[PDB]
Amino acid sequence: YFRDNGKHALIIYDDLSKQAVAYRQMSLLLRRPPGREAYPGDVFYLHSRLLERAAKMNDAFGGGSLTALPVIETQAGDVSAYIPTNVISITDGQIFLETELFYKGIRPAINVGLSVSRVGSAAQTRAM
Amino acid sequence: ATLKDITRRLKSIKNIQKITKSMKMVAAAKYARAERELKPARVYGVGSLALYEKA
Amino acid sequence: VRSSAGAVRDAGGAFGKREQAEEERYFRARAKEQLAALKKHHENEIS
Repeated sequence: YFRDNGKHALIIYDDLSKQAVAYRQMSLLLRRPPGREAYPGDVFYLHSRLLERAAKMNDAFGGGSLTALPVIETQAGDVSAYIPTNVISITDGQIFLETELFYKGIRPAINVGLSVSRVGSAAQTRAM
Repeated sequence: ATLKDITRRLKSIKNIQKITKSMKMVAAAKYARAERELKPARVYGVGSLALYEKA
Repeated sequence: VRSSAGAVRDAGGAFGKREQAEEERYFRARAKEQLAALKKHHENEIS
């Protein structure tokens, strides 16, 4: 609504790894056949159709925007898991938080080595 | 960890073990040579110290 | 299960980072030396 009415919005799904679990429970109780790790087949779609709504409308469509900051939770840093990889291949950037950095004193634990942002140059003030 | 983590760690440790075995062999050869060359130098140096402990 | 060349830096454990640093420090030193020599040659070859 906000992005369609020329305003700007920010949405923070927290977590998406629990929406995936709720969807899996629904799908298993409707008797739909399971998939990998018991998640339904349509588990990528579930998220891709959801994170694709965070657009940046041009000035003809109001100019409004909707940023999204999905939050995923990995297991012992296994970024290679199923839902983490799906959402990593869906989103633009990433912000890797690591426990080894959290306890080494670096807080926020952002792992600047791996953290990425496709926009990069653009969307940054000239001084910064 | 997962299977790939364990596989990579196992391969790395195997390489490390190979390298340390090779280095042990090299060090043993160099040690044998060093002992062989140390005997005469042992007598020579002990002689050179002779004076101070005698006077 | 076997082992292959260049596996210590594929795991990326402690030995991988240790080796990467042991390489980078040495080659930074040699690059500094070579750059100094390059500057000296530049100056000595102007004439």
